[PDB]
Amino acid sequence: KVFGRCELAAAMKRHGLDNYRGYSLGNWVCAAKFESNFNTQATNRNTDGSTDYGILQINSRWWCNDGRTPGSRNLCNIPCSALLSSDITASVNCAKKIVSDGNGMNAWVAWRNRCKGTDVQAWIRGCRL
Ligand SMILES: [Cl-]
Ligand code: NI
Repeated sequence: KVFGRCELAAAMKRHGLDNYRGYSLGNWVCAAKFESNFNTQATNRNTDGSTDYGILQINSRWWCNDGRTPGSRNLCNIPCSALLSSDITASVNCAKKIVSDGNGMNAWVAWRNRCKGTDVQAWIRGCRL
């Protein structure tokens, strides 16, 4: 599924991401835009052999099992394919674990490089939330 900006903002809010660990909703929408272009089916292979999955590009080395990443820890206890669903629940639940892991949203390279320190609440402007 390819979400619209406001549609995704609303779904993320309903799943409790607004101000989760102090990160306002715009941060999450911005991260999703630059990680996946709002596409739940996005996948990208990394140089180390792991793969990133879904709207928030969650990595198979640590967070989910894709059956081809040796030494995967599968900390979210889910197959990576679950992160590609039109229903973002599994992605949100896993992301909550990631952002609680110490480095906050810096875990997402696109967030650090393209969202951090910008006016992220532009991402939710005009939305009926
Ligand atoms: Cl933080
Ligand atoms: Ni990545």
